[PDB]
Amino acid sequence: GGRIPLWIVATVAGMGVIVIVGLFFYGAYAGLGSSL
Amino acid sequence: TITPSLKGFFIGLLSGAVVLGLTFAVLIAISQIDKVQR
Amino acid sequence: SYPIFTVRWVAVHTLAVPTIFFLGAIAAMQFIQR
Amino acid sequence: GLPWYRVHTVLINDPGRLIAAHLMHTALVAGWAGSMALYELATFDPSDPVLNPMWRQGMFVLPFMARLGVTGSWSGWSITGETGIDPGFWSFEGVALAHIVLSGLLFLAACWHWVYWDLELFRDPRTGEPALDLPKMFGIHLFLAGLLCFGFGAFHLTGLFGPGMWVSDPYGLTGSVQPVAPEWGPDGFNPYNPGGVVAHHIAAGIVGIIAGLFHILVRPPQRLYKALRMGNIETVLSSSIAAVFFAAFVVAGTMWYGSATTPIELFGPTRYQWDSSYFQQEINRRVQASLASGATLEEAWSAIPEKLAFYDYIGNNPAKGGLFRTGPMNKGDGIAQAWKGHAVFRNKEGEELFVRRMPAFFESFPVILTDKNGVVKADIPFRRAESKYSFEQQGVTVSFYGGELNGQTFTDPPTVKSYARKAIFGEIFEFDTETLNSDGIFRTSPRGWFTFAHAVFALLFFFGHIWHGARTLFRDVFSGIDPELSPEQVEWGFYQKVGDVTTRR
Amino acid sequence: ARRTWLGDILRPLNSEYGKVAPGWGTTPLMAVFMGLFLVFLLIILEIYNSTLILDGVNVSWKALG
Amino acid sequence: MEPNPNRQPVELNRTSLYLGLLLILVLALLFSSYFFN
Amino acid sequence: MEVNQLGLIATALFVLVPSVFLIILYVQTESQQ
Amino acid sequence: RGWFDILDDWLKRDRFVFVGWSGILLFPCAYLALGGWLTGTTFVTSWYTHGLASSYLEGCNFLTVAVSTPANSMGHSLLLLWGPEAQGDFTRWCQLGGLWTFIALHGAFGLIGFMLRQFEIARLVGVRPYNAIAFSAPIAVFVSVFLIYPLGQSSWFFAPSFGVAAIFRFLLFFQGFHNWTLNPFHMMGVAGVLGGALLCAIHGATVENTLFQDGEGASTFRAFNPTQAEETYSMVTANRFWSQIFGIAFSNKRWLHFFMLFVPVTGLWMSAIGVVGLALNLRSYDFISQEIRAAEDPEFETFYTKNLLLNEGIRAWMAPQDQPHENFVFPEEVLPRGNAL
Amino acid sequence: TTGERPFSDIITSVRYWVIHSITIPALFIAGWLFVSTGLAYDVFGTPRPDSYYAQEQRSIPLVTDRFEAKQQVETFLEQLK
Amino acid sequence: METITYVFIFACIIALFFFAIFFREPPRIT
Amino acid sequence: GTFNFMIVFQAEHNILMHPFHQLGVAGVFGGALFCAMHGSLVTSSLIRETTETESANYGYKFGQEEETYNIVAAHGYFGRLIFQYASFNNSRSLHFFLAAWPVVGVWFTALGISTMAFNLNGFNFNHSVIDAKGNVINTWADIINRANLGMEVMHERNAHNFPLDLA
Amino acid sequence: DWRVLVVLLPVLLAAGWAVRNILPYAVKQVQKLL
Ligand code: CLA
Ligand code: CLA
Ligand code: CLA
Ligand code: CLA
Ligand code: CLA
Ligand SMILES: CC(C)=CCC/C(C)=C/CC/C(C)=C/CC/C(C)=C/CC/C(C)=C/CC/C(C)=C/CC/C(C)=C/CC/C(C)=C/CC/C(C)=C/CC1=CC(=O)C(C)=C(C)C1=O
Ligand SMILES: CC1=C(/C=C/C(C)=C/C=C/C(C)=C/C=C/C=C(C)/C=C/C=C(C)/C=C/C2=C(C)CCCC2(C)C)C(C)(C)CCC1
Ligand SMILES: CC1=C(/C=C/C(C)=C/C=C/C(C)=C/C=C/C=C(C)/C=C/C=C(C)/C=C/C2=C(C)CCCC2(C)C)C(C)(C)CCC1
Ligand SMILES: CC1=C(/C=C/C(C)=C/C=C/C(C)=C/C=C/C=C(C)/C=C/C=C(C)/C=C/C2=C(C)CCCC2(C)C)C(C)(C)CCC1
Ligand code: OEX
Ligand SMILES: [Cl-]
Ligand SMILES: [Cl-]
Ligand SMILES: [Fe+2]
Repeated sequence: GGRIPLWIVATVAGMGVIVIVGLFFYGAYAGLGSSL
Repeated sequence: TITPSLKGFFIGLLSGAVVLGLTFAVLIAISQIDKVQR
Repeated sequence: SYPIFTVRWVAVHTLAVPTIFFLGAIAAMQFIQR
Repeated sequence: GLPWYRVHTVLINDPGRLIAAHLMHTALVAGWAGSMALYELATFDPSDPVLNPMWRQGMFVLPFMARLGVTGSWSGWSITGETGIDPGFWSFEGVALAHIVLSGLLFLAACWHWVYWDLELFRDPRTGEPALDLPKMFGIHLFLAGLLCFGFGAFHLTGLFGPGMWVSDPYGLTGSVQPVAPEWGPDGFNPYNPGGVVAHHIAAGIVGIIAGLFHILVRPPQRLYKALRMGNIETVLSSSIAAVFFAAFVVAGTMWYGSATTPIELFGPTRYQWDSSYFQQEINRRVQASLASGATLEEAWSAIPEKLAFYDYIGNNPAKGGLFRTGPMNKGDGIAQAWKGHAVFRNKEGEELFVRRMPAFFESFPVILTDKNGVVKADIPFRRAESKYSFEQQGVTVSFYGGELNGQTFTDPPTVKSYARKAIFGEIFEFDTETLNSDGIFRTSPRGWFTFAHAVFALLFFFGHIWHGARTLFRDVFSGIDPELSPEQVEWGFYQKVGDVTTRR
Repeated sequence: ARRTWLGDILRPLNSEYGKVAPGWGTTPLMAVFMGLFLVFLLIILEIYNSTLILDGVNVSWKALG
Repeated sequence: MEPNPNRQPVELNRTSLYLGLLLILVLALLFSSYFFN
Repeated sequence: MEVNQLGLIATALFVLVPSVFLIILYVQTESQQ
Repeated sequence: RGWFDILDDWLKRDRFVFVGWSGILLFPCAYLALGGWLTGTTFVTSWYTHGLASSYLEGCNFLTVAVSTPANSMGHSLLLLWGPEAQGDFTRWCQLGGLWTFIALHGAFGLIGFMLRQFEIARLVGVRPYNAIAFSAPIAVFVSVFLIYPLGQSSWFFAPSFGVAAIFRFLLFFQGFHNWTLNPFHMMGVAGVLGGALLCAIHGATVENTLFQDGEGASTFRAFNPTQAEETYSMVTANRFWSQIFGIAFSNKRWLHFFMLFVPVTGLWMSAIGVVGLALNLRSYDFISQEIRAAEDPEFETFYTKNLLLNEGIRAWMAPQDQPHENFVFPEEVLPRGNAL
Repeated sequence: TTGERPFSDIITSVRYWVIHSITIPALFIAGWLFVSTGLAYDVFGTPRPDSYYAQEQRSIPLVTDRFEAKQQVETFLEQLK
Repeated sequence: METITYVFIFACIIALFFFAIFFREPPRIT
Repeated sequence: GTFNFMIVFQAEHNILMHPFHQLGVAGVFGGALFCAMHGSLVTSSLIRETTETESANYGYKFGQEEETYNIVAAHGYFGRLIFQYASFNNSRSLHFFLAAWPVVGVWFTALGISTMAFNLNGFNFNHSVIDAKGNVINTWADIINRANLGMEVMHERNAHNFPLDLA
Repeated sequence: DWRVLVVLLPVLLAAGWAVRNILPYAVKQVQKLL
């Protein structure tokens, strides 16, 4: 009902974006779109 | 006579009808089930 | 005593659902290579 | 006091002075038509409808008089080139005089209505209050509009009782005012069919008579009267403006793309006729037909009417102008005088070579010659040092067939380059540049100027629709919101249905 | 206010301010004509635009010959 | 016949004058070049 | 420069006519109070 | 108490997202114009219409991805999915640029929906509809740029493609081809946009630095109450400041906020007009008096003549790739080029 | 304030995360397979890295006709077969 | 005459500046 | 000359592809939008104090103690045009928002010009996309680059004796 | 073809999993609507 502290949802969620964006940035250097 | 593009016209015409009809069917229903008290 | 399914529910899921689908296809794309 | 931007609101509940202002506007508009026509007549040169038609001369209203059948001057000329005619009273000049007499009679009528504003006619007999029954007025005016739309189609356009309209062939060469029979089938909705214009007005004329009749006899539903504030003359202005901008977009587009009512002999060609080499295809069709039929080059080209070759020239493309380049097209490239002939380039091997034409987009364009296959074989180079396609190196020549230069060949590179530079404009003409002291820069056509104005005006009228529409629906708060609005009506959840206190919780 | 011969004649045409039919009236019918006129404008637009193509409707200058 | 009751006075204050003049003068100075071309 | 000669009448009227309008309405505003 | 009044009741209920009658036009179209863009920028190419790649799937990033316009060969075709060009083949539709018209038309009707929404919520709440009116300026920009411009032109191909870099390309098109910076309607738009940003920051900072001390804390936000009837800053001190710093200042709070509406709305309207001229290539490209002196007098140089050389470079160097359908071939020796570069 | 369930009470709620730790990753995987299987390439007609040009070719398959455009891109595509 | 026209308008704006500041309607309270 | 300056800057620095110029646009479009939004919303909620024949502006007297619009009513409208929580009910946060947004964005665009002075230029994706053979597959960035080139080669056409314009 | 079922399976289970987990509470809401 309010069992998860919200600060927790926010750090996991936040790290979740950080991960996926860093994927998208790693791929600018690898594979399609890298100039190589 | 009855050309391909005229066949297609009626396809588009009749599809727009479905979408509008179905859409307003749904909307009349919900307004009937969930009325405001008053 | 709230409802679960609302107009709101629908708008939210209209955007959320295909947002993740997309984020997964785009993820796969970083590994495509020529 | 009234702010400046609200002075004319004094007419809102004064039907007579409203009629007086409307009469004065009408008087000024008829006045303008008359004066524009007289200025045009004072400046029109009718001696050459081939290379100096009205549309090169900056004529704006002439072509609308010609479009409905006024083609002649009391001076004896007509715009078709016939000399010796006699148009009766309904000459260009007589049309102009009419509109001025009209302007003057309208001006007096306005004086009378401004002074005698307090006509019993305008008073509601029950309450004594100024009151206009707009629903019935709509049906009356609509019914008149249908009679006129009907009669105009039924009599003027047929030639039944009137002159017809301007028609022409697909290449604008033999236009004239002719009666037109209606086209009742599906091809009457083809914009390029003039019989559909006849059918339209007869058919819509009856619909407007019938609907007119409906709108005089049947009262509006209570639901609609309330929703559209039909006691409020500003609702009629809101919807009336919306209609006018709907119609201004349409006449803008048919002018730009072209229809049966924007003929190219009155308004000039379209840009699209240049995009698609429309006149060039047809010219080539004729030179090949002349030739298969055993004509020489000189003969096949000499067989080309100048009027047709003058269409095949970017100077008459309406999309080569500029916003502050003013006046007629003749002020720019000059007054056309003669066709010089069709120019033919051959390299030193004898390949025929083709100057690549300038596109409407480009103020400036390079000189590049190609073979029938698209392979570049010559150009005018910018950097000379590594140049390999110069006219000098390739030995490009120009020979002329038809026109003033027919049968002449030039070989000295500067002259050849000279015609190459004009060749990118299409067909090559000799211009008079002293007479108007022409500055050599392309102007647009009346086709261009009319589209521009009506597309702009229409957009601006969209905002007038929005302003006066808002003012009808929100008249009750024009001066401000209710000073005793309370945060319960505006806070959330207080009412199940927004703005409706009967749904409190 | 000023009476005039022509005013007395036109008098009944400006005589029914505020008169309405009850309730909804002819609105359902109006709506029909509206629906028709729209489809008819679609056809006209799509002919001009060349997404509707009809036999013997050659949408071009060449349709003046 | 009675004098017309719909007449109102018109007002333009001094700030509105200054604003209007500024508008016209700046407009004149933007377009003057295009009029001379 | 070889410039448009109506440029001058155009600019003058562009300036004068709206200006005189504003002035006329201002001065008669002051004459009331 | 009929079915219409029942449905009106349900549409107009107070909920997390109000719906209204306008929601019926707005929401389907706003959602589709947005799904169209996200769909095409992720998966769809520009190869056959443009010779360009334009999706994430193809290797483009967010700056280069775009839903591009149809090939110039389509003219102004509506490109309906079911129409003569794509014949109902969803795959061919995409490849012909059918998503361009989809986005632009549903977008156009969504914008109508939104302006009607502003009308509907303003009537139901009892405010004046000036927000709706102000939104007329966005609409006029949209319709003039994405609809009217290419309708005056040879085809949709020459409207803006929906994409970050693609719109950059469009800005440079208008410099090289239209010399749009010279155009007095763009300049008024520019004055309107910057005038607005200026008004935005200057009015926000003035309020925040003429605040009344209404609470004890260093954070001055806590001490406003949305129902207070008292002005929360001194209009009087703010007036004396700007009078003494700048010479003039506002005295009327209503004129001030109306001016904030007026300035940006007007500038956008002026630029819209200017683009309409450009639909027809009715440019403010040249000053004739300049060209006649420069032709005759090769020592006469101005920034005006300098920038038309730069436009000349832009046109020649970008035309072949930016308009593949014209098969332009400019041999090296014909490209305009200053010394060495 | 309008009777839906507050957002902050949903995403800390245990029943919420019970459903969503399945739905969110199932969707992220669905979208992956859409690319990894090559389907997205075929739904949309998007060229693969090996099918922009044909081996010795350097022309664009630019569409150039309005009513034959379908046929055009199809012809270009058989020139890769 | 072009030069003259441009300078006259500019000059006028500077004089309008002058009156707008020193000859404003003075703001007055409550 | 302003226009000359901004053309040459693009050929030499790809300022459009630079993020700090993108934020300046965001600041300057966003500023104009918020100027119109705030001006229309206050203007929409003026309390009635005048008649139909007068400027509502006369409803405010300089130095009056009361506020001249109803912000609760304005919140109530814009809240519903979007949703309740994307709209302000506190005037101080609202006016500080108006201040901060265009100021910050223009700090960045000024920093962009200041840092492209040391030739740290906008993103370059010229030929970033290639096929399996290794062909270039153009994007819109390459089109931009072509326009940029036309600027490069023409600007100050007589002033360069060597192949690179290094300043 | 077969790739389509691949893609579609996770969405279905996400539906079935959310379906079964929420079913009891979703029924009370429909009853409550009179
Ligand atoms: C007594 C009648 C009369 C006649 C015969 C003419 C005749 C002429 N006028 Mg004049 N004119 C008149 C009155 C008249 N005018 C008045 C009263 C005015 C003042 C407004 C003018 C102002 C005027 C101008 C400003 C100009 C002319 C011009 C012309 C010429 C071209 C007309 C043309 O193209 O119209 C074209 C007209 C139309 C396309 C109108 C169409 C009407 C639209 C579509 C509205 C439809 C709405 C309707 C209510 C809905 C109907 C419902 C339906 C179901 C029935 C022609 C010589 C032109 C000219 O050459 O001047 C020298 C010109 O530029 N006239
Ligand atoms: C729809 C209206 C219309 C149209 C399309 C035309 C079209 C034409 N006229 Mg005609 N004309 C009209 C109305 C019209 N006229 C009117 C009302 C008059 C009386 C004033 C005349 C008087 C007239 C004369 C005396 C002559 C023409 C001529 C011409 C031709 C070339 C004109 C030219 O170079 O324009 C140039 C246009 C421009 C430079 C564009 C000006 C637009 C300005 C900049 C807009 C103002 C902006 C505004 C102040 C911004 C502030 C807004 C913000 C603060 C809110 C062309 C065929 C000429 C011709 O060739 O005749 C043979 C000619 O000599 N016309
Ligand atoms: C048939 C067209 C039509 C008619 C009859 C009206 C009538 C009215 N309008 Mg609307 N309006 C229209 C079109 C129309 N409008 C359009 C197209 C727009 C968008 C531009 C507007 C925008 C508009 C606004 C924003 C406002 C009005 C207001 C009003 C009222 C007072 C106007 C006044 O005193 O002006 C006085 C104007 C002047 C003293 C000088 C104006 C000079 C202008 C700027 C240049 C003149 C151009 C020149 C004369 C040539 C004519 C133009 C050309 C189209 C022919 C009045 C009921 C006002 C209102 O609602 O008050 C309640 C108001 O605030 N209207
Ligand atoms: C409800 C809002 C809405 C609006 C305003 C639009 C508007 C549009 N859509 Mg979009 N669309 C919508 C919802 C909407 N759509 C939805 C919900 C979907 C998802 C299914 C789509 C999916 C979609 C696609 C896939 C495409 C469009 C396209 C279009 C455009 C062309 C439509 C057309 O020609 O209509 C023609 C049809 C009508 C105008 C309907 C008129 C209804 C008539 C009057 C009733 C006839 C009834 C019948 C004859 C009576 C019974 C007969 C008997 C047999 C029983 C247009 C901009 C096309 C586009 O963008 O092209 C680029 C396109 O390809 N739409
Ligand atoms: C000093 C710099 C400067 C400034 C301040 C401006 C200012 C302007 N320019 Mg100019 N420009 C400049 C330099 C500058 N320009 C230069 C140097 C060039 C090179 C020639 C250009 C080239 C140029 C072009 C080519 C055009 C402009 C246009 C404009 C106007 C755009 C108005 C607007 O907001 O449209 C933004 C768009 C809209 C307001 C449309 C509606 C937006 C809707 C509401 C979108 C809603 C979004 C939706 C919610 C979903 C999005 C979500 C998704 C992204 C995640 C504005 C007046 C345009 C113009 O004049 O328009 C008429 C135009 O086409 N400019
Ligand atoms: C010698 C010669 C010839 C010199 C040559 C010099 C030179 C080249 C000149 C060129 C001039 C030139 C032509 C310029 C043209 C400019 C141009 C493009 C014109 C724009 C025209 C136009 C109509 C555009 C349409 C858009 C338009 C309406 C924009 C208006 C912009 C505008 C005026 C915005 C306001 C600017 C601004 C600084 C406002 C100050 C406001 C101010 C006093 C706020 C202070 C303040 C804040 C508060 O918060 C409170 C509370 C109070 C109380 C308060 O007071
Ligand atoms: C009285 C009388 C008479 C006479 C009459 C007359 C003589 C008249 C005249 C009239 C006229 C003679 C008129 C005219 C008109 C004009 C007009 C009214 C105009 C307008 C204009 C405008 C409006 C414009 C605008 C503009 C400009 C200016 C610029 C550009 C843009 C524009 C277009 C906007 C008679 C004997 C018969 C009878 C008895 C009485
Ligand atoms: C009331 C109203 C109105 C008006 C309306 C109207 C005016 C109407 C009209 C209407 C109309 C007037 C209609 C029409 C229609 C038509 C149709 C719909 C037709 C169709 C056709 C077809 C589809 C055909 C087909 C074919 C072909 C083509 C060929 C072969 C054979 C066939 C047969 C198959 C308005 C808007 C103002 C608004 C308000 C209200
Ligand atoms: C087209 C079409 C359609 C439809 C479609 C749609 C409706 C779609 C949807 C779609 C969608 C609905 C999509 C979505 C997507 C999403 C995404 C893709 C997202 C992304 C995001 C991101 C990437 C972000 C990140 C970030 C950053 C960067 C920073 C800030 C923060 C954040 C974290 C946010 C249909 C069926 C009718 C058919 C026809 C066609
Ligand atoms: O001077 Mn002015 O602009 Ca900068 O880079 Mn090097 O330098 Mn010149 O060239 Mn590019
Ligand atoms: Cl330079
Ligand atoms: Cl150097
Ligand atoms: Fe404020």
